[PDB]
Amino acid sequence: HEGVHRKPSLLAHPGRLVKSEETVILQCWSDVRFEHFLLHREGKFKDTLHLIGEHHDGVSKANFSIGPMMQDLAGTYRCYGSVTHSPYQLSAPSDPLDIVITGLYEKPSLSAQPGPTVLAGESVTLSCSSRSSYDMYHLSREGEAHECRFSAGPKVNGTFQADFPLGPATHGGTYRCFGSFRDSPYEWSNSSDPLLVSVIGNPS
Amino acid sequence: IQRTPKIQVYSRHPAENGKSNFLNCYVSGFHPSDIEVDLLKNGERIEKVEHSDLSFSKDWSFYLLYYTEFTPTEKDEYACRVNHVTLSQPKIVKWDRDM
Amino acid sequence: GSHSMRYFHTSVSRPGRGEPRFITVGYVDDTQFVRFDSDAASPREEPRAPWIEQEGPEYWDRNTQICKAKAQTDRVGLRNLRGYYNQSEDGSHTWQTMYGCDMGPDGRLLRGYNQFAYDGKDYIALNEDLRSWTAADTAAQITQRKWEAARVAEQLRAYLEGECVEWLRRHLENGKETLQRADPPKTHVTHHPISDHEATLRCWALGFYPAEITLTWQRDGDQTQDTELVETRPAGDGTFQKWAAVVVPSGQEQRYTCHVQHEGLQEPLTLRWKP
Amino acid sequence: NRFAGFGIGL
Ligand SMILES: *[C@@H]1O[C@H](CO)[C@@H](O)[C@H](O)[C@H]1NC(C)=O
Ligand SMILES: *[C@@H]1O[C@H](CO)[C@@H](O)[C@H](O)[C@H]1NC(C)=O
Repeated sequence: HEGVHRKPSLLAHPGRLVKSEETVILQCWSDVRFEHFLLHREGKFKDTLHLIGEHHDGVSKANFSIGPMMQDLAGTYRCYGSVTHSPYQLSAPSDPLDIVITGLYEKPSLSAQPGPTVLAGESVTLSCSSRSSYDMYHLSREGEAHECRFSAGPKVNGTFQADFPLGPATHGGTYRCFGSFRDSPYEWSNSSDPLLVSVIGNPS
Repeated sequence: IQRTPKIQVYSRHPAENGKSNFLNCYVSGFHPSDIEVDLLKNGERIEKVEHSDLSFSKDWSFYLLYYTEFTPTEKDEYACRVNHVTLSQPKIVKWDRDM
Repeated sequence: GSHSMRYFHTSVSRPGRGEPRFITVGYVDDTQFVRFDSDAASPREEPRAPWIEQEGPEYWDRNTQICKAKAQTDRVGLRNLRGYYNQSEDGSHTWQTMYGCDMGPDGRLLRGYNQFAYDGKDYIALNEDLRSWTAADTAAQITQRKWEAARVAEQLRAYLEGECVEWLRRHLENGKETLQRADPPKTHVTHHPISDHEATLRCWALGFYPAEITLTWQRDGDQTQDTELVETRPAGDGTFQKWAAVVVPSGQEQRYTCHVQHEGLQEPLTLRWKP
Repeated sequence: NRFAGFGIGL
């Protein structure tokens, strides 16, 4: 009859970028009366948590407190819902949500090319430099999120950097940069200094 | 890296027949740490044996002292049975007063 | 002379039996004063020397939470190493770690160290300068690149030249009677005939502290070979034992001399077997 | 006193 119930929703409050020792709340909600919620994290420290479902405004949610953030808690989380409990008739999995831990390593340098103040239409490439040998960098514009990931290289002056071509300069924004290592894609460094990119008109 | 244990069965004080003493079985220079050590009296296991806390040397090999109270005689034969992953058969080392 | 404080840790994974076993121990120059067992009823830093029992609950409560977090660090660490070396869960593995401080008569730090070992082989070690590392294999340089990226050696150096030597003199004064005392060895030679034409002389050394001692046999001038050097044994009361034996023929039972050196035996000793 | 230990792993 009901078969597999559809996916629940899964969010990270305040967000998926959790500093070390901080605590994040992983809410799991749906309009389906799920009397039981199962939170699962894949990877090297696989774990499953069970919280009961609280129902208000015909929505059923559960607030999974992740606890003081350590490296063993980073990873992609999925969520499941169930109405019965004799066995759990688990629903379809929620969308994966990658929870990362920040502040473990030295912050990198966020430079703008051709510069911080660019004129409209010009191509802009951001560079994530650091003397620490990060294998990859993560860049995000304020709010727009969608963190871009590029790899690095051991430059001559001892820095490891990545270039992020952004295309024609439109409205600019504020950008942040993180560093990480290959074997641990969810363990990020201290956030780089926020870089503001301003746009002006083309001279005529 | 695995290392065979070195076994030494000895007394804390010079053995005098009819005087209470401590029988020591000192295992050292072994890796990994999981070791089975028994103290034997005429072929029967001694249950009240205590051992030190696990520690290791500079080469990272572990050592352990197993001790129990005993009074040696002329005919009572004592021994130490050690079992380790590096050992095919469990090694048994009898007690000698001159060692 | 050159006294030292040393903390030893051993973390062994137990697949079919849940969490790893964590044994850690503390030493001040061959004497143990603290222990912490993961497999204890109420796991806590308990005293293992009579002179440390005077410490207030602040010492115990603070240092219990220390190795409590260290056991979790090793559980995470042992697990990571399995992926670094492409190993499965069904095997048991060991993660040894050891730090401390060497202090000389200049009243300050002489050598600091923080060494690590996986499965008995070296992994990564703090260098003598207290600022760089040394990795044993390509899998250990990874953590070096992370530990340099986290300025790990800076927190190391602050403790090594600082709280480590400070809590060393504090220990060497509150337990001066049992720590800054050298027990000279009791020495004698025994005779054990193995044949009608051969016999063995065994040089003994009993009840000495610390365990550092030299014991060699000499025949009319220094046979280190054909000498049965045995490893320094603990007596059980805080003293140590050692012996070396040499095989001689019948006759010429003399002119074989044994030599002992120690810190409680002030002038060097020479002795032979007297019937 | 023991070392507080670095929260970072290997
Ligand atoms: C949700 O989080 C709040 C704290 O913001 C907490 O009080 C509550 O127990 C959690 N769960 C539910 C079902 O509200
Ligand atoms: C990260 O930033 C915090 C806060 O500024 C600082 O306390 C910490 O030392 C930084 N860590 C590194 C590795 O730079």
